[PDB]
Amino acid sequence: MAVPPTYADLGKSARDVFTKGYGFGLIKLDLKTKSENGLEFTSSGSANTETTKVTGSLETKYRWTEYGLTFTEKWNTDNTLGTEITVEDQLARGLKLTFDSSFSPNTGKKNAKIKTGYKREHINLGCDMDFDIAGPSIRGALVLGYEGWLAGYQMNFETAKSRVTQSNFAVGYKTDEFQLHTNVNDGTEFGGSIYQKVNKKLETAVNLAWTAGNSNTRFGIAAKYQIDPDACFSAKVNNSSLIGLGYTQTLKPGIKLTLSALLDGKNVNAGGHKLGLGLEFQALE
Ligand SMILES: NC(=O)C1=CN([C@@H]2O[C@H](COP(=O)(O)OP(=O)(O)OC[C@H]3O[C@@H](n4cnc5c(N)ncnc54)[C@H](O)[C@@H]3O)[C@@H](O)[C@H]2O)C=CC1
Repeated sequence: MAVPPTYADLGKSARDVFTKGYGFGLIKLDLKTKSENGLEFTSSGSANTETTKVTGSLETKYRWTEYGLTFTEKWNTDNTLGTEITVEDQLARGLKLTFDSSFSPNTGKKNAKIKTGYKREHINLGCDMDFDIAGPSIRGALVLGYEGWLAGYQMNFETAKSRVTQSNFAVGYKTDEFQLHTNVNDGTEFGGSIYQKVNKKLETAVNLAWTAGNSNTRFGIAAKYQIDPDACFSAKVNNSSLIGLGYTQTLKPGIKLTLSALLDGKNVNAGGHKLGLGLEFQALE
């Protein structure tokens, strides 16, 4: 109702299609369920059939009061276990406090991190600080919002030293029927994305990145085509003459099936084709 998502509108649609599902021939699974009772069940994990590579994770979240109290816990059965709590200032509207803590199984290593930021209807900025044992690091992320213009800046300051450890920048541009999302990884990595939707049922997306220092440029094109039902067919391609295809269609009333396939014409004929399966969605009534 107040202070809409600006950081998420930096390039979610672009990165969503740009991040080609890693087709390792395995099966992914993800189900999220939230209710107005403070109880939130979040399950995320993957399983490899071709090879013995299956790992599942369980995350417990809580949702109390619309925009009041939120808790996020991430515990892995095989991986590391950790939890986090988020509280929204009642009197100090806009003040958001999130405290997370990581813990290793049968290790004793405990990591504490505190995140404090403020969200304004005009702009949303937040500062996070991760406390480590070998060297604590700070992660700051500030997003600016403008009528039609969007901006986002996120970088981490190197506590162990007197300088920044990592710098990330991203620009968001919203237009009538045009959407442009740019993003650069530090002063050494710079890239951009351009999404154009056609009048008809044809969506177009573009994403490319360039590594400063060398003349190596990488670009990719991905489009989406809706058939009619709950099944949509998407296509993608890499500058390396790579043929990509992703089919997203819902199966059951709560879970969606996502298919991905990558064919590298570089040796796809004298080699093989890549396939990736993964189901993601939310469990509701
Ligand atoms: N159209 C395409 O994208 C195609 C891709 N491919 C293959 O995909 C492979 C690359 O897969 P990736 O490693 O995933 O490229 P990738 O590693 O660049 O995917 C991650 C990218 O997401 C960006 N990003 C933006 N916001 C993010 C966020 N909030 N969280 C995480 N990441 C965020 C990161 O800057 C990063 O560049 C290429 O080798 C190419 O052969 C294949 C065919 C076409």
